[PDB]
Formats: sequence, C-alpha cells, structure tokens
Amino acid sequence: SVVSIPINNAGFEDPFIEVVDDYTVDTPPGWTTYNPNNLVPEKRTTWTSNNGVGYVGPGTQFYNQLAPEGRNIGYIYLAQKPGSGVAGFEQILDATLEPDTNYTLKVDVGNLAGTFKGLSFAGFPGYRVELLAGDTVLAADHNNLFIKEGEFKTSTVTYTSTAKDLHLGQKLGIRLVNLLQDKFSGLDFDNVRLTAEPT
Amino acid sequence: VVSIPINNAGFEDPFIEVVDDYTVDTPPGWTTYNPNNLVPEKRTTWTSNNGVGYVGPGTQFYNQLAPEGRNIGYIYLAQKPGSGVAGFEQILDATLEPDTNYTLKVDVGNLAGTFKGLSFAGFPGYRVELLAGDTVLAADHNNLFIKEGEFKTSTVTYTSTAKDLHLGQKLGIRLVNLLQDKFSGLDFDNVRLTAEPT
Ligand SMILES: [Ca+2]
Ligand SMILES: [Ca+2]
Ligand SMILES: [Ca+2]
Ligand SMILES: [Ca+2]
Repeated sequence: SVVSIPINNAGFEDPFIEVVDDYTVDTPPGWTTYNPNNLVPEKRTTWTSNNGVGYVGPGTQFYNQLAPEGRNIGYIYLAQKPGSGVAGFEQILDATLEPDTNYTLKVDVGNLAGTFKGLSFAGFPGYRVELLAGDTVLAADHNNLFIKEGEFKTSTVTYTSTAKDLHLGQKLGIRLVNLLQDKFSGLDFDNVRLTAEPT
Repeated sequence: VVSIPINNAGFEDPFIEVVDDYTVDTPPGWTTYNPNNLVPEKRTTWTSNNGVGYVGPGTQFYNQLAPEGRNIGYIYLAQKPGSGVAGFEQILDATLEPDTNYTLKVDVGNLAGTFKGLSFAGFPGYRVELLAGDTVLAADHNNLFIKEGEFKTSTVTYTSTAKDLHLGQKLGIRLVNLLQDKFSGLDFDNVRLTAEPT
C-alpha cells in the first residue's frame, strides 16, 4: 500500500529543450524559486545567479552520464561567493501531512563537470533536500552524499508521522537547495519522487 | 580508518549514582549550542536545560539502558514549538583534511512513559551536524523515526576533495534539539567520528 504523492514537473521535463546543453534561466514550471537571501534576481540572464532546466543530451560537454530521468535536469547556479547564503527550488504540494505515515522523498543530485573556454565547472557547492509540512522542515538530507564530477546520486529523505504530529493536515512541501559552500557553485536536481505509506 | 578523539563522547562525565538522576549543567567537554537564547545560563528542573542522566536498571523512561556506558546526554526545551533550536556543540582538535571520507555516528533517544502526572509522549526532532570552522559540512535533519523509549543511530557523512574551501579548519559536531513538537526533550549518546582516505 505504497502511495505516490503527485509532484508538478517532478522531472523538470517542462519546458522541452531541443539542443543539447541548452538551458533556461527562469524558474521551472510548477516550481517556485526558494530565495531566502535574495541571491537570485527576479529577472535573470546568463550572467546572473539563476535557475531553470537543462537538456542533458548525447553530446553533452558537461556530464559523464545522461539525465537521471527523461531529457532534462533542474539546475541552480549562484554567482555570489561561498558563504553568501542559499537558494533553490521549492514546491508546495496539494497533499497534507497524514498521521501514522512513512514518507520517502527521493531526488537525484548532480555535479556539473568539465570546462568551457576558461569557465571551470570543477567543484560542488553542496546540496540539501528537505521535506516540509507548512513552514516546518520535517526532515532533510544536508549534503550527506559525495557526488563525483559529472555524475548523479539519489538523495533519500524520510519522515514518519505519529497520530499526534503538530503539523498534521498542513500542506506538504519540497525544497531543493544549493548550499553555496564552495566552487563551482552550480548543481542539478532530477527525478523528484515522494511516496507515502501507512506504518 | 582512524577514530577522531571526542571529549566526553558518551556523556559519561560526570559519574551519577542514582538511576534517572541528572545534571542541569552543560556536560563537561561540550558547550551549549544556543543560537536562539532558549537555554538560560542558570538552569533548574523546570527551565530549558541540558546535561547528563544515568539510564540505569529499571529506568522509568526507556525500554532499554544507555546505548553505551551509564549515561546519556539530554536537551530539554521549555519554550513552545517553533521558538528555535538548542543543543550540544564541541569543536575538535582535528582539522578537515583533503580526500578524506568522514563518518559521524550518534545515537538519538526518545524519552517515554509518564512521571508525576507528566506525559513524555512525543519527540521534538533532532539534527546531527558535522562542521568545519563555522560551516555545516553535512547534517542529518531528523531522518530517523525513533519510537518511544528507544535509540537509533544517526549517521552523517562528508567527503572532502583536494581543494575543499574549508581544508585546515577545525572539525566540529553539533547535536540539536529541533523543538518541532512536544514532548520537547531528547537524548544523544555514543558520539563517533572516523576519518578515512578516499
Ligand atoms: Ca528529468
Ligand atoms: Ca563540478
Ligand atoms: Ca553514554
Ligand atoms: Ca517521547
């Protein structure tokens, strides 16, 4: 009796992108920009901090594998120096926290690799994946997985509610956070999965 | 694999004779993480506090004894949920080294039962953090479900590269009471940190 909780654009497959390594600089559809330190401007260019989706295709010059799911990944790039704050993706779901339920949140996290005419993609800013109820972070994986250059790994976040959880009935949420702890200060996410199951 | 020294890693200092007896002062070797000023400098039984407690035969709050030795470390927060967080912090004598795999393990405890009419049902949530300097390198934010009166081992891992920004800075550990629900008290024991070349 495992249940899949619906997530909008959970694989960042919207919008469709034709050319390999092409990307948008606007918040992916179905998601909002998590911006507690105002690191990402409201109007983005290739020159600013930004987020969006990117096509990881056959001739990719930045990865050693294809997208964990479908064609696209979601990315967050921060131009500010490390320690400046955090930013990422957030989505508030239509599902609410239910009692005596085990939640399993899985997201693939990616590390860009390579170079481009002076631009170095070596390094990784750190990630955090968090499961929300209302404004409360119920559980989070703060950068526990080592992600080699040009590869992806699946982060798993779990939370188990009791019969009397304070946040019962509040809307579930998901955040995918660029921690900006080092350079290169971009990272990818893909294949967001949330499942619920009675204890 | 090398074990990184941690002072009072099992909260066995100080020795406590009477079962379920406890201290209300910061355990020796540790400091009180207090980013929201929830824990006063002079504590009592009724205020927010932290310390060590003897989990001995016939304990009124756990199914089993301390995960290691006699004592656990505990943090209790009297303020309402959402008021902030508090816990234990210790800066280590070891520094972040390149190409090293770090494994931090801590047992987290959920007090159970009833005492003098008060119910200890519920759990405030925990976070275990591995630090370098002032930076949280990796953390387990409340991922394990901990049944009433039991302990489970939280594992936090971090892998350094050759050019980690924080290389050379002092490693650190935080054990945090998240104050996300009531009962808003929790335990920690058997702190382990190991390093290994990649
Ligand atoms: Ca995808
Ligand atoms: Ca990289
Ligand atoms: Ca102990
Ligand atoms: Ca309890």
